[PDB]
Amino acid sequence: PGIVELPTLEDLKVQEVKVSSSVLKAAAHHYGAQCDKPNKEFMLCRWEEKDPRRCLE
Amino acid sequence: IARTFYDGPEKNYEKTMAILQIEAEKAELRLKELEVRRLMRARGDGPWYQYPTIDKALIDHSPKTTPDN
Ligand SMILES: CCCCCCCCCCCCCCCCC[C@@H](O)O[C@H](CO[C@H](O)CCCCCCCCCCCCCCC)COP(=O)(O)OCC[N+](C)(C)C
Repeated sequence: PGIVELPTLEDLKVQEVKVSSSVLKAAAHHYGAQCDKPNKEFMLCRWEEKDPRRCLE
Repeated sequence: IARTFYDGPEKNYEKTMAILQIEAEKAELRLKELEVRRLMRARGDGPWYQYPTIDKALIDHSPKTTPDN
């Protein structure tokens, strides 16, 4: 019943953060201190929409 | 004998009418109750035959460590 709408591949293209887990863990504290506003905006979108398709931007 | 031991026919007449009215009302009430019971059991929209359902107050409306619940 119904058709599931999925984003196109071009809508899922972005520059990837291709550092390993060790680099990320080393940077984690400062990264959370500095990049907090976009991260919290994304998390609020994620927990309010309950849909990965509505928080791609 | 009639004066000492018995009464007039009007008393028995009107008592019979009262008894008949009571019994007819009871019969109609019994039939109506049976019909109402049948309808309530068939539909479930009345106060009777209300089988329990899960209380919605038990649901936890909190973030669930995962955005998609
Ligand atoms: C002039 C007469 C000549 C001829 C005589 C004829 C003899 C007839 C006597 C025989 C009587 C037969 C017994 C039938 C009694 C009827 C009982 C009842 O239906 O009547 C009650 C009436 O009560 C009476 O007082 C009944 C009293 C009769 C008791 C009979 C006992 C006789 C036994 C004697 C044995 C000897 C004892 C000594 C032992 C050694 C009803 O109560 P109540 O709802 O309020 O009254 C409604 C009517 N009212 C309102 C108009 C008044």
